[PDB]
Amino acid sequence: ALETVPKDLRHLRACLLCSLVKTIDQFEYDGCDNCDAYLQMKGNREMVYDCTSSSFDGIIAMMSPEDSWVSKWQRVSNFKPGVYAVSVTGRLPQGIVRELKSRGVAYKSRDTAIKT
Amino acid sequence: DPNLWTVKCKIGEERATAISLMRKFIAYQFTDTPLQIKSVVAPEHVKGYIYVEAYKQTHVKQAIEGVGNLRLGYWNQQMVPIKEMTDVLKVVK
Amino acid sequence: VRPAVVMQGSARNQDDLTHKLADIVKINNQLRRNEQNGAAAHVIAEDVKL
Ligand SMILES: [Zn+2]
Repeated sequence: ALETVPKDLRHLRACLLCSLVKTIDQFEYDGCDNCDAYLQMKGNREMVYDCTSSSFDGIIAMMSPEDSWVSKWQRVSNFKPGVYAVSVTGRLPQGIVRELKSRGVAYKSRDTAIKT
Repeated sequence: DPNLWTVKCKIGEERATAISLMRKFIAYQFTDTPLQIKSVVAPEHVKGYIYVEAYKQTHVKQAIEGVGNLRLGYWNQQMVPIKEMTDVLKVVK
Repeated sequence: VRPAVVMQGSARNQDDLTHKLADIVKINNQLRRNEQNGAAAHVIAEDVKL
């Protein structure tokens, strides 16, 4: 969906749960295309800031997750087409991790960077 | 599984070029000339080219046709060695 | 062996060997940083070729 594509290069953020990359304004207007059913950040800039990070490294433009090795490596093959980060710095708040777990949504860190 | 190919890109325009390529794919996805590439990666510190995942180089050429930033990458794309294929997504810190 | 003589004006002109060693040191430093930090080794390859 075109609405999913980042509208510009300013104030990009990456979802800490799925690594989808969009602008802060796009997260506010539409939420996360993948996680918004669970995170419900649409209409709440603070929730967007809680679930997304401005510190990320690299991006991956994933269009056909069902026919890509990259999507398997990145564990995004079940998500919607969109722009994703290679690595995301940060962690979801403990409360959000706990609620996800209580709702059957497991959280695996999207920080893939080799640290030292 | 498809392969990855390097494509020369205007330096500093890699992210913008990837975004243009997704907009192009989305525009053409319901046409009779869809893009057959599988992904594009612009690593954080790579300068002057992008990586495109596709099964065929010809699919890469067809996808990147008309993309000004890739005009110098239109005629030749280099295959990423499979043993080095995972290095494309490594982000050391 | 590579005297930097002044041209007709005052700017110090460098020798051809100096310019070549400068290019060598540029790519050498670039490759050294690309091996000091994980650079996917593709750039490392291209760098070694250059
Ligand atoms: Zn998400």
